[PDB]
Amino acid sequence: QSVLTQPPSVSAAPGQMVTISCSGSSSNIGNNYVSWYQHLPGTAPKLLIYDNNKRPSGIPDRFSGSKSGTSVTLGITGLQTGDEADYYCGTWDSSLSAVVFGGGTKLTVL
Amino acid sequence: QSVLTQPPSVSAAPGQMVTISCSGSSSNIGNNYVSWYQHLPGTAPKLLIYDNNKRPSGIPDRFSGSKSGTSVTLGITGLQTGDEADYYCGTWDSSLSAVVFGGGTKLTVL
Amino acid sequence: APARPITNWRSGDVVWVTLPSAEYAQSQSAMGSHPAYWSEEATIINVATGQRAAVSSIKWDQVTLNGKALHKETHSGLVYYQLPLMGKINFWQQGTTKAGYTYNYNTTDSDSLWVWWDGGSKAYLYISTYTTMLGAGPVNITGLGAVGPNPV
Amino acid sequence: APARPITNWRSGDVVWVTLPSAEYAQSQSAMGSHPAYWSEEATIINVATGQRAAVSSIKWDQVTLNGKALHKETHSGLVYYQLPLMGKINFWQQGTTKAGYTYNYNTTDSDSLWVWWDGGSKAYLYISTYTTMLGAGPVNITGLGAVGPNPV
Amino acid sequence: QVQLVESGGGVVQPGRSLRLSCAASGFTFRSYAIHWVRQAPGKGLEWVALISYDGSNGYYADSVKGRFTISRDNSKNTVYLQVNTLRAEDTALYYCARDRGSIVEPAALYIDYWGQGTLVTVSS
Amino acid sequence: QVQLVESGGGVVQPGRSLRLSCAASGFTFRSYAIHWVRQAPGKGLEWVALISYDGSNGYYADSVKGRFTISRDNSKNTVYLQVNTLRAEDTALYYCARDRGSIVEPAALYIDYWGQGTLVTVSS
Repeated sequence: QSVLTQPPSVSAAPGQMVTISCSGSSSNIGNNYVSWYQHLPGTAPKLLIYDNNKRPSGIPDRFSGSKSGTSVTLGITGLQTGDEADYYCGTWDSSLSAVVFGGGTKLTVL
Repeated sequence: QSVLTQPPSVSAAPGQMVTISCSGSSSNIGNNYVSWYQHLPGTAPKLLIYDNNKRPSGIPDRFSGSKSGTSVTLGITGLQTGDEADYYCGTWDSSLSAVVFGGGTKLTVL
Repeated sequence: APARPITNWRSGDVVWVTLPSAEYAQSQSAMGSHPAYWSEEATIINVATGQRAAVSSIKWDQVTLNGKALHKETHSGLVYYQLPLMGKINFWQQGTTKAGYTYNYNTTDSDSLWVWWDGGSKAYLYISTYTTMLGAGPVNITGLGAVGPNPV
Repeated sequence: APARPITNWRSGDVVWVTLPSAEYAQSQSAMGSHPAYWSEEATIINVATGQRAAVSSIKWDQVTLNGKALHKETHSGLVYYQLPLMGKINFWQQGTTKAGYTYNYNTTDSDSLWVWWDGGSKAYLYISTYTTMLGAGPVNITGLGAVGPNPV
Repeated sequence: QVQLVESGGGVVQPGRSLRLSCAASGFTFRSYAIHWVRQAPGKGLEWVALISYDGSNGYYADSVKGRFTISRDNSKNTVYLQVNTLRAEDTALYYCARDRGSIVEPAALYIDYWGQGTLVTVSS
Repeated sequence: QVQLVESGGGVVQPGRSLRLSCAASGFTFRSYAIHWVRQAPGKGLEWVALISYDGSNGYYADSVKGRFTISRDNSKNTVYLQVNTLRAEDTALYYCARDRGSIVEPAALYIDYWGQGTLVTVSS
């Protein structure tokens, strides 16, 4: 029910490519910047994409993100079993004056 | 009753100096620029001071103006019989969204 | 011995603009009918190489940016020329701490230098401006900018 | 053969800043607790004479403006230095049209360059900003300004 | 000969309307904002109305609001000042003048040239 | 060891209030804006609150407004999250994290490091 909508889940074979969409209005993703968060189970969530196109130090280069209009998309190259977690968007809603996070997408491998 | 207040009249001997005060709030004379006008009887009023410190081409150098805070003052050097007219302030009132002119000061020589 | 002519411009070059007795225009068609400051006897200076010339004394049919002609917006029958800049054009009253802010002060869009040319010896310098914060003119105005990319 | 040292600054000189991996600061006490962009490996360039040096490699106790030391605001025990400018400091994201606007974008007050110095080899370049319109960092940022008068 | 002349004066029955035509010659109409200004007998100046360069925005005064209307016809190079229900206080020499200033918060007015004025003499 | 730890979890009777203390070590407190974030079991992330660097600004979420309160004590380098009248929906692992971003119209968030989280288990 979040402002930023995400697919519930996605899957692919090991070593393959997945992409997670993330939409929103201009007040949050059209005007403000967005970020992505990985939540591996049993540990604290991490920052892998910031500024809609950049990654913090230590995040593997296989992760990427890009914004097209009032929508952003996560990109993961070379799927691995270890990189199976929950991914969320993150941005500020100027109209709502609050931080809105992504609904949630679960990476799986089969 | 104008927002920009002025002395009703002033006088001096020929060749002397006079000054006409002009007050106002920040909304008109503190924020916006003010200007001065000379109305010789029987003719159209003229522009002698603009931008609070400058004169249009053809206006004699004896006229001067300067803004001190939310107030401006006209300065006349070398009073003459010919330079006897009505002098008015002129500025924009941002709060009032209208052009407010000076109340009016009448130069005389005696 | 001669340096690069002011007719040649490259992206990232610093341009230095003086607008003696500059006045205020309610709207400039080159900037999409927006306020601007214009002067008749303006002077343009390139800071990096030091070259300078009066705007009315240079022919805009020959000026080039990165080896390409400037984008010309023939608006209302008047031929203008575009010198793009990376970022906003910074201008201020000459000899004073008083400073001017362009029309797109809140936005991210960069600014540009527009010039009207008659093809003879009359050129008008146009700089982006929001209001009469420096005066309705004639008031001396000095500006500064850095050249941007060619139009796409 | 050597040109004017970058430690010497005169009013009207054009300064050219580069702020590699610049980040965003919520408030800078040198700018009266206002947002600023700061970089660790920043570089300062004087456009007029072409002199340039990394900000962290400048001994700010020696820099002079018009033969006078810079006004130092010792705020919260941290010594800063002031390089004033005529007008607003124009800064933009490096290599792109992404352009930034300072905090005092609505006023006629001019801007300034602030640098924090430890006295060793760590200096931080601070440029006035309003928000994260170029990003929260680390984001490359390029700037430009023209030096102003000595503090009074 | 740069001129900005005003027509449409004369003795007027109270409570009636007039169109104060303002013909412009010697300068480009669309580059200027035309003001309307009156001086009552035995009184000083009073600013009345204002129109933009293209007529997009029309500005009035507090004492003239409702009873006055500004209009622009750039094709004919003439600005129109529609007075309505003239009172006993507006029997004034309506000057008209051109301005190249601004209106935003730091506004600077340059009302350069003022016409000779038209005399509205509303009376019996 | 830069850490931002959270204390004040445990089983809580419904309709009661707790103070989620957040001790910060390894970094300057006054240079960061601390967030509060919870993940309900079998659900995703939800941003809760936000405080400025000097405690001047306190930002809440729509679902937590009225029932939640943010506070800052820069002397102790600890940010305080005062929960009030815990419901059945906030039985979540309250993470806390620091942010060095902005809030104005083009805001960019950098919620760099997230704590391990405190588990509020309001139940009988």
